[PDB]
Amino acid sequence: AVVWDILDEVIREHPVLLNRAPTLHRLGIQAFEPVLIEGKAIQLHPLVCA
Amino acid sequence: VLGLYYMTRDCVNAKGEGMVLTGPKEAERLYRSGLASLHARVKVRITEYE
Amino acid sequence: KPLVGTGMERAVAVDSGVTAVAKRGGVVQYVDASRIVIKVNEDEMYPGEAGIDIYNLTKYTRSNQNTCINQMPCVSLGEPVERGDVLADGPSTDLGELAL
Amino acid sequence: SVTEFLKPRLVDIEQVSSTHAKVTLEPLERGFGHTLGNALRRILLSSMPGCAVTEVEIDGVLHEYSTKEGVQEDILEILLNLKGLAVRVQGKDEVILTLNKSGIGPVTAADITHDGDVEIVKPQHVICHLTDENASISMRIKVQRGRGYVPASTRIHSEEDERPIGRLLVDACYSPVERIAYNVEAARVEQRTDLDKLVIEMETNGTIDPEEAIRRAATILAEQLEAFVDLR
Amino acid sequence: GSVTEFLKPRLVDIEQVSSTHAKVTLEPLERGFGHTLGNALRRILLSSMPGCAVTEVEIDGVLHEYSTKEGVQEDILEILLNLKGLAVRVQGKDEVILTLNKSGIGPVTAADITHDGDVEIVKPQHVICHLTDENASISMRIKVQRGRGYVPASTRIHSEEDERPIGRLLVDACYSPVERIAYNVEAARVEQRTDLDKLVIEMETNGTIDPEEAIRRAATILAEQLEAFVDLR
Amino acid sequence: EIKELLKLGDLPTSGQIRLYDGRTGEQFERPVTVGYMYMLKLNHLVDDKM
Repeated sequence: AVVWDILDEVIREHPVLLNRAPTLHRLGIQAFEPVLIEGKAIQLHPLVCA
Repeated sequence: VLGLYYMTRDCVNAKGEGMVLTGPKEAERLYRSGLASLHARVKVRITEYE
Repeated sequence: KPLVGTGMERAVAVDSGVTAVAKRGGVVQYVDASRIVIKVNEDEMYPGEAGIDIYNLTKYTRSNQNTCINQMPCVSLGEPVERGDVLADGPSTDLGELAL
Repeated sequence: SVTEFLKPRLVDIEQVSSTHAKVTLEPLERGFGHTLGNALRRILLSSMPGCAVTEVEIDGVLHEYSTKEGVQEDILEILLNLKGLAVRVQGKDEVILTLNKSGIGPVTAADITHDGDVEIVKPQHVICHLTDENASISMRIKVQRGRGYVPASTRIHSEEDERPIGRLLVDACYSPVERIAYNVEAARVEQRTDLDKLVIEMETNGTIDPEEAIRRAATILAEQLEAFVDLR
Repeated sequence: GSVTEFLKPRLVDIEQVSSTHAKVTLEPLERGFGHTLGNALRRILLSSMPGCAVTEVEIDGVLHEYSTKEGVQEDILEILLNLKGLAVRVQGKDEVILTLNKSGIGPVTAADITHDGDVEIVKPQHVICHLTDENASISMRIKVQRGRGYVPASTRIHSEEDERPIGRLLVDACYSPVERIAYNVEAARVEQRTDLDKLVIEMETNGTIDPEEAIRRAATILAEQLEAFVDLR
Repeated sequence: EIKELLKLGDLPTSGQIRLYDGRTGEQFERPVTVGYMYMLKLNHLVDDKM
């Protein structure tokens, strides 16, 4: 459990970079604050996906 | 966009059409009660800033 | 079975190799989740033969895509079986019908 | 155990104003968030009782399409102002008050003929705006107690011809609640991911605080439900 | 008048269409309360009705589910899937063990399980498997426990109880006894009133739970939540 | 023929049914298309992808 607690603490304010191939233009890669979610897929905001 | 366009349209004859409301608060209250459609052509006192 | 079909599913189910098909019409003597024992009809049996056919059903083998391949019987005891009938429903097959 | 469910704690409330409140609670078992939110929203918006302005008569005014000089606003604007009028009456189920004044300026709630049993939460509220002093405003307004909300068109009928000439109808916004926005969000406790945090945005007139409204609605709902309660 | 007065609903009638299908009736109701309470009850009933399900199965002559027991028409996985739908009513115990043995040809159904005084089968005609040989016989031992919700296998094996015997098979459970709830609101004539309306609840379940008992339990938990709300300072 | 077959099943000829939102307990304002679809699993299991 302490592992998960530490993981929660470490990532509170830590941007990550999300990229999709191909990278047509400068919006192909963007930073996001991560929020930990149970599952195995990356959740995205619809506007950024469009 | 679909929902916004649906919510911005208007019908000739709708539930509670022709009423006059105070402000957007009253609009939300009236719709949530189902007493009037989204499409009613109504007079509302709106404020704005510039 | 999918609710909406096209009619060709019977053909593809028949011509696949997964489904066990009765080579000779007869009556099923015995059923088991491993094997099927068919008692062939007298007029249909090849003369001078034991007159009993045995079909062994492969159980939980490995596909080339790491998928289970299990065949299940689809009949009960003593049911008459004609020539070319479907006996063992293979993967994605239902009563001689393709069902993905 | 099976009998027990993760009851929440009143984790916080922040009053954005004397009328604006954000009540957040957590954790909640799955599906309870939306259930409680919808129940409370419907109860507050259609069942909370109260008293509000219902019918209006004016000496110089006969209909909504009529006019009265000395005031820039016409009938509809002042009717809307009257709709936006906080009021609380103790004991009496209904009472009629009189508004009368002469002079240029904002005719506010202070000029209403005061009644000891009747209280106006915001006297600073503007009812009308008289543009001249030689003219005067004189009118009578009746306030009765009711539940929830009801449009005038509901009370608009041919059977109600008993209403005399120059009697105006006003929508009865009995419910003190101005706006209620329920919201659900995820939350995790002891590695239980499917725990629901519930957030309520409440906005009410000065009749009562939002927390009192929430407790009132909860008590009403529980009391209605108490018939099937098998224990203490 | 009586602006603060609200009539209290009562279980005015209960009708039993079937052991599976039942309908209850609430009356009287204040206007608008009908839809709110109906939605609330529907959600709570679908959510949190306790029920006893099947958890563990042990079968002689086998080690894992992907094996074939001789002389059995169906294979083990199909047997487990059939066992999934079995509904067992327990009366006073959190856990119970059921031993079912059968021998000789025949369709083995739920009617054949050796019963215990505190457990019973709502649908004994629920077929399980089919023996197709006189000498072939099948003996199985099931564990039925009481729970709420829908627990997948991995969640319960996350208890990581050491040294689980190999010849033990685990099947996930869905403790919810109900299967479909719908409600309707009908204007009624009570107390010479028009505002009043009557709620009708149609509910179909596995039948292992009394309708009125379920209603009372759901009302109790909802009232607990509401009381927790009232406690706000 | 589809219309006739639906008519045999005591189902609306329009092929659209009214619905109630579960979370809201509220009826929709538009009849909705409800039918049966044959779905498949496409072997691209995320647990093998991530």
